[PDB]
Amino acid sequence: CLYYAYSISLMYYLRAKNNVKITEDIFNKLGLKEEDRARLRKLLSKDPAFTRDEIKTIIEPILGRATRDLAAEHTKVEFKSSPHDTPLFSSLHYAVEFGFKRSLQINESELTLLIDNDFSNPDYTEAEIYKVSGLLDALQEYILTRTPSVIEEFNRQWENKKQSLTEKEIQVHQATILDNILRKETIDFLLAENEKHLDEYREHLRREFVWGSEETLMVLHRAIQGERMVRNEPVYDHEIILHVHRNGASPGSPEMILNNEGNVHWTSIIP
Amino acid sequence: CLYYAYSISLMYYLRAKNNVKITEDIFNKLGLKEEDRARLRKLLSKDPAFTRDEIKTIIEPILGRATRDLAAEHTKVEFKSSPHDTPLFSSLHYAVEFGFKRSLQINESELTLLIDNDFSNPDYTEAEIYKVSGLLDALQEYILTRTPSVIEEFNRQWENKKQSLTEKEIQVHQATILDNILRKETIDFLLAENEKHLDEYREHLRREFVWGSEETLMVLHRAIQGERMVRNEPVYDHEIILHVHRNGASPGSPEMILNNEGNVHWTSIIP
Ligand SMILES: [Pt+2]
Ligand SMILES: [Pt+2]
Ligand SMILES: [Pt+2]
Ligand SMILES: [Pt+2]
Ligand SMILES: [Pt+2]
Ligand SMILES: [Pt+2]
Ligand SMILES: [Pt+2]
Ligand SMILES: [Pt+2]
Ligand SMILES: [Pt+2]
Ligand SMILES: [Pt+2]
Repeated sequence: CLYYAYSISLMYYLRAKNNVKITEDIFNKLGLKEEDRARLRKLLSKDPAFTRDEIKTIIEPILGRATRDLAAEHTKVEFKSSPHDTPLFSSLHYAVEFGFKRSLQINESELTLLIDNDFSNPDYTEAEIYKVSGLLDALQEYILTRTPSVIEEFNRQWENKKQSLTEKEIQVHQATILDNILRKETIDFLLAENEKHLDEYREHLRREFVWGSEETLMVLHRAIQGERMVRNEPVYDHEIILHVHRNGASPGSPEMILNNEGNVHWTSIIP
Repeated sequence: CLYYAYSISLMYYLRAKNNVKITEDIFNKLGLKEEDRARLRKLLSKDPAFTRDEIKTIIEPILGRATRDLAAEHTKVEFKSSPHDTPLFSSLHYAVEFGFKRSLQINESELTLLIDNDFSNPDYTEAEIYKVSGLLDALQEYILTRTPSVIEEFNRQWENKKQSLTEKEIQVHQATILDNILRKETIDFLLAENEKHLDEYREHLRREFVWGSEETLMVLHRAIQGERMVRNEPVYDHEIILHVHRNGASPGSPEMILNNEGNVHWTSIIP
């Protein structure tokens, strides 16, 4: 139950700092309407311990939605900033590399023998991008109608590369060249049509059935702290030490604490 | 290079999970003094790899020695729990079965013709127990002077089980009776004098010239996870998915990775 627990824990940190500047700045990052910013600041006074009623009627409806949207949207911007580092890349790429292996051999090409991929690796099996509605079907379509050009592009690139000839150090190079090509297929698929599939993923993560992962938590908390990299250098807006606990275990002193119960139950814990 | 690589892999796993108690439990299994537990604790911070200086002045001296010791003592513990299952049994028994063929021939007994053993079988020729200092010498002595009693014991058991006359099924039954006797010889020789030769193997495994086998790897990892069978039921203390890569190849998601380069060089791999 991540965004709820994040929200609750974020309210304890605000009421604890008693600063309208940090409070207002973070309200801004969540883009909250001033009507809602009033309901929350009422809670920031009267310190003791938030009621079940303050949570169900004030914190959950306002900061639940807003933190999920901030996590969603900030997933997108991290991807655009440096896409090969993101989980979404390597998850989607693992699928693109598996579809192309199947479509390459269907197209009677020797390039299939360069992909070792069974689409069963547990690191990728449950990636949320695979549950985006219609996405994988559009991925199959994309892999089919793009495979002739891919083979073309591999042939082109291979012939430029020729120069010993180990007959196993020369399938190194087929593999690497093909991997770079497919890594570009992965990003292009997401960036097509002013980021149609990328926005499709954003909307999926704004859906309420989608469990926030520990992955999305870290995006959220970087968005909340406003962590950036800007020309002049990495700049922050707040430093908020966060600690995750796992099945009660514990790991500077932390200002926000969540307990992660085997990735099923999120609870926040007041420091 | 196994204990070093196991140790490195164990610190990546530790640092990654960030639980004081999982950490402290495993330090307990490794029986480390609080002095050394602290030098490691420093290393499990500022995770956002480890330097060669951290490895060779901190991780290797502390965990290298402790994991070897743990692997060794736990070799002994498994043997005592169920000795015929351990490879130490199967290797020592193959030697004992070969020495007894030689000694029974020397004592001009027809029993030597029931033993099928050239001592050449490669599965057993490289057995670490054979390299234990003095051990095979003590074994010959033991076999030479125990042989009259063994002939004695085979004759006794043979008389008792006589009940017919299949011949094709007479060498069978002599063979089996003798094999059981020799298997008891094998264990006795190790448990004699309060487990003197068994402890001599333990100390051999502790001497740092002894290359960690792949077999010893799995003992250590069962000890680290505190695997046991207890009467309430086989119960664990941790589950730590380990994976071995073999000459770079790959096999749920793994928390420790070692690469085993054809049993000459061990390296760990951050997941
Ligand atoms: Pt939630
Ligand atoms: Pt994390
Ligand atoms: Pt992170
Ligand atoms: Pt973090
Ligand atoms: Pt940067
Ligand atoms: Pt080693
Ligand atoms: Pt192994
Ligand atoms: Pt094993
Ligand atoms: Pt058992
Ligand atoms: Pt294993």
